Amino acid sequence: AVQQNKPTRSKRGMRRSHDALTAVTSLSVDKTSGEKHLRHHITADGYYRGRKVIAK
Amino acid sequence: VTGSGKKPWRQKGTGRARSGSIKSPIWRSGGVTFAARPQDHSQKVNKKMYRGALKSILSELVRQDRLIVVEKFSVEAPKTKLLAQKLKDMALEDVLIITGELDENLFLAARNLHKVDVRDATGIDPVSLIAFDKVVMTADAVKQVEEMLA
Amino acid sequence: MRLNTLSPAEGSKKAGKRLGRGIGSGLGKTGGRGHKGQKSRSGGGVRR
Amino acid sequence: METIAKHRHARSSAQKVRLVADLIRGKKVSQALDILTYTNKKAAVLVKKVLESAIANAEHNDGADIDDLKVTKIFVDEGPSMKRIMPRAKGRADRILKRTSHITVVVSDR
Amino acid sequence: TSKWFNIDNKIVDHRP
Amino acid sequence: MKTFTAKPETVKRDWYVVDATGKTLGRLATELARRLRGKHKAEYTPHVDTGDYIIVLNADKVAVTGNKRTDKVYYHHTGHIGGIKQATFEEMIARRPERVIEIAVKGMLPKGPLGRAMFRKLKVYAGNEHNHAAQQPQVLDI
Amino acid sequence: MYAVFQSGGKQHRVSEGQTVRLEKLDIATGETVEFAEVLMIANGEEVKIGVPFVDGGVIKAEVVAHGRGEKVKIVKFRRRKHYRKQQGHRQWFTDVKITGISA
Amino acid sequence: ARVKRGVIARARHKKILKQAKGYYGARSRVYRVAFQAVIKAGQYAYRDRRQRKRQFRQLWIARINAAARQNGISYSKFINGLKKASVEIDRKILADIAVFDKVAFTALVEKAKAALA
RNA sequence: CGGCGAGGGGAGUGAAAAAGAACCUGAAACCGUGUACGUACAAGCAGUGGGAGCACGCUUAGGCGUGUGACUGCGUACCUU
RNA sequence: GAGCGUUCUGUAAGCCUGCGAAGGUGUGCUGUGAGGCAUGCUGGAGGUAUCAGAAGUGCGAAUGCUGACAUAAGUAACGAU
Ligand SMILES: N[C@@H](Cc1c[nH]c2ccccc12)C(=O)O
Ligand SMILES: [Mg+2]
Ligand SMILES: [Mg+2]
Ligand SMILES: [Mg+2]
Ligand SMILES: [Mg+2]
Ligand SMILES: [Mg+2]
Ligand SMILES: [Mg+2]
Ligand SMILES: [Mg+2]
Ligand SMILES: [Mg+2]
Ligand SMILES: [Mg+2]
Ligand SMILES: [Mg+2]
Ligand SMILES: [Mg+2]
Ligand SMILES: [Mg+2]
Ligand SMILES: [Mg+2]
Ligand SMILES: [Mg+2]
Ligand SMILES: [Mg+2]
Ligand SMILES: [Mg+2]
Ligand SMILES: [Mg+2]
Ligand SMILES: [Mg+2]
Ligand SMILES: [Mg+2]
Ligand SMILES: [Mg+2]
Ligand SMILES: [Mg+2]
Ligand SMILES: [Mg+2]
Ligand SMILES: [Mg+2]
Ligand SMILES: [Mg+2]
Ligand SMILES: [Mg+2]
Ligand SMILES: [Mg+2]
Ligand SMILES: [Mg+2]
Ligand SMILES: [Mg+2]
Ligand SMILES: [Mg+2]
Repeated sequence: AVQQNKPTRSKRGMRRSHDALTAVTSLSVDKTSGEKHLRHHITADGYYRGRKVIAK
Repeated sequence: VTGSGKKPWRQKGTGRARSGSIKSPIWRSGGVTFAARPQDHSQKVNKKMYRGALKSILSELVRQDRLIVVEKFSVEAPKTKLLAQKLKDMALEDVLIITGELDENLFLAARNLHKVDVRDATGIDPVSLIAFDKVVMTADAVKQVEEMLA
Repeated sequence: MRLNTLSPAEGSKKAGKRLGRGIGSGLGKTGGRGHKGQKSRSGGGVRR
Repeated sequence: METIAKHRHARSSAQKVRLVADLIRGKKVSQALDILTYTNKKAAVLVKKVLESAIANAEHNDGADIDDLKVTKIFVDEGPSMKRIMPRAKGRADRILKRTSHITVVVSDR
Repeated sequence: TSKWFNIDNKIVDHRP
Repeated sequence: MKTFTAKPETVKRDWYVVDATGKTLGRLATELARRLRGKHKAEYTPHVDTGDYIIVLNADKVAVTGNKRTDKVYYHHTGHIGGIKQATFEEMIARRPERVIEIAVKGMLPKGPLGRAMFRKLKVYAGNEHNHAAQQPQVLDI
Repeated sequence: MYAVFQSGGKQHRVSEGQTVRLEKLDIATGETVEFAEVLMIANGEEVKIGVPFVDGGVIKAEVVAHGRGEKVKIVKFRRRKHYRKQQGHRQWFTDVKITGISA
Repeated sequence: ARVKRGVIARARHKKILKQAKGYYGARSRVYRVAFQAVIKAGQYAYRDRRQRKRQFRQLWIARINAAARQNGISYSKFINGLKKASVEIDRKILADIAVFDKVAFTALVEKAKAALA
């Protein structure tokens, strides 16, 4: 079925009220390399909890 | 309008407002509804009304003193400079000069001054007589005008 | 007596009807033809 | 001193890019770069490129320091839309608006 | 053109 | 000059205490509704609450004339199908009498946010005690 | 003090030194106007109520301004009956300055 | 002579929309809905000039009634007393006094009671 | 800056880039960003009559003007037929 | 019955105008109305008094025509399990 009346910009905003993203609360610093990373994720260089887990 | 007489879409079932020709005056690039044609804009004036209008115009010109009567009005040679000097001598700028006989030298002299016109006796008209600021009558022109107006 | 000091006589130049140009003119919408019928149809009417 | 970087006719829709822009509006530039690094959106990639360009503008052209910069303004406007055809069932054609957007980032210290 | 449920006869002639 | 109107941050509201023992329900309720609306003040303004706070003691001892103690039926609907409920006056007194007084005054008050504010001003007690001795109510004879 | 009088079919309660807007009086721009029909004069618990006019009490005003009031639009509209009409209106007024109340 | 209608059309539509400034949504944006609102606003304004006169008389009656009942007489008997004592102070001024000068209204109530008695 | 991009910011020409090639002017619908006010116990052609408070300008320090509009009386769109 | 406005012709090789025209967007004044007048900002070269004259002369509706842009909606779907 299909609408009888055109919804407004007000109701469009009210429906999109819950569409907002949530940023990550805080990043992490590694105790060896010192690089910010997602928690429980290995860093960009390949460190995790102070151990080089992957080469390069 | 250039186009065909085909119905643009079938009468019923399309869901669109019905149309019967692409050349409809409603449509974009359609024809004009009441398109104008070459027509004759001229009006008839009775001869006695035309003569009464000229008599009233001449009487009003004499009443407001815009009509100067001179005995003779001519130039020696067709020189616009000479005519302009003679009119500045007479202290006239915007002038219709009627002359009893069509003079080639005067006509060629006044052809280039756009505020000065030179007319023969038989060719005066209400728009020119009303529009031009001063009108200069020669005596022969006065006689011819009074004769043709009776 | 100039070209912009001449005016016609009083009552000699009454302006024509302009049919269908809004409510206030008194000739809007139907334009003096009533409602429906052969006499309000375009080109309608009977012969003499 | 406000410094402006724009990316025009960005091949993305204004609504999604508005989600990301409203995510970073008002933060410091370092926090904003962390947020745009770890947001999983194509609009986040586009907005991060514009923001890094704005920071480099504020360095090179006006001498502003990174540690003082904040994202004063950010807004996404609707750009022109390319119109395409998607053929449907039973001979019907439907039109597809491949939307674009203009992403503007204004960074400053005050 | 036209919808098949408008061309159909059992549902168009629903209230004769 | 423009007609004076009461201002909601300037008006003074008093506190009264009214014994409902032996009064007639309707006439007591009309006088309460008038004093909650504030029709008794020269500074009355229709869009401004200007009434007085009224405490009603012994709400379980009101009187109704005729057979109204047994025949006056209160109806309501629970919003579910078949959910029409009724309760007579004596059942309403036996269960909760403050609601008898409160429906009478609520039906006599205007409808809307302002009438809701005036009904907020009305305080009804079933016994002959109140907690509002700190506000120092004056005895009102109705 | 204040005094209740009538002018232009309406009644006004005025004090000394006030500016009062009345209906258009046929008095020139800067003259004085003498109101004799005073309904009531109050003088701080000294009240005089006329039956119908207070005897010997008059109000003296100085005409300050003449003018036209703020415009209003009159709209008349009969729907589906093809009837619509509009009009404008500005009401003339006279500002006086009440400068004397004498009992 | 062909006439193009852009300038006049824009002027008329903008006149209506400037009148319809302040309304909700399409009533202040869209010309059609705005025109339907401005006409209704004019009709309501006319009808409410009349209703303003009625409403203000109603308010004055209520205030005179409250003050007279405070002074120990009903509104109807108070007005009967004034019309019998031939006092021509109208209801606007009487409500004004009833709010601002209670002593003068006490004097008026005493006059009306003396006229009835 | 960017992918030896797209796009942009400086510099420069020009009277003007509030004429940069998607280029004279640049309306409305439509979509945003900032500021002021209102709005999370409140029912309906969404206005109108009354109306407090708040914010900003004030030039008789007097109230006025502008924006909002809590509360409130009345109030079921336009065309056609 | 009486009028407002718009385009064009005459008055007009006149009058206003790069010390800023038309157009666009605000503000203030004014008329009983259609409307007029003044001015800030954008604009960047035309406009036109007054009295007459001619009409492709005034739009909200026609399941009206053409372009642009919303809505359902960041929803269904993304074409062989
Ligand atoms: N509905 C079926 C059959 C169908 C096709 N065309 C029709 C026209 C009228 C009625 C039914 C049909 C289909 O789409 O294939
Ligand atoms: Mg319907
Ligand atoms: Mg054509
Ligand atoms: Mg002939
Ligand atoms: Mg008629
Ligand atoms: Mg019929
Ligand atoms: Mg019809
Ligand atoms: Mg007929
Ligand atoms: Mg035909
Ligand atoms: Mg096919
Ligand atoms: Mg009611
Ligand atoms: Mg043209
Ligand atoms: Mg707007
Ligand atoms: Mg480049
Ligand atoms: Mg140019
Ligand atoms: Mg442009
Ligand atoms: Mg715009
Ligand atoms: Mg409740
Ligand atoms: Mg609330
Ligand atoms: Mg609701
Ligand atoms: Mg109602
Ligand atoms: Mg032009
Ligand atoms: Mg011209
Ligand atoms: Mg036309
Ligand atoms: Mg239109
Ligand atoms: Mg219509
Ligand atoms: Mg859905
Ligand atoms: Mg779903
Ligand atoms: Mg899916
Ligand atoms: Mg596939």
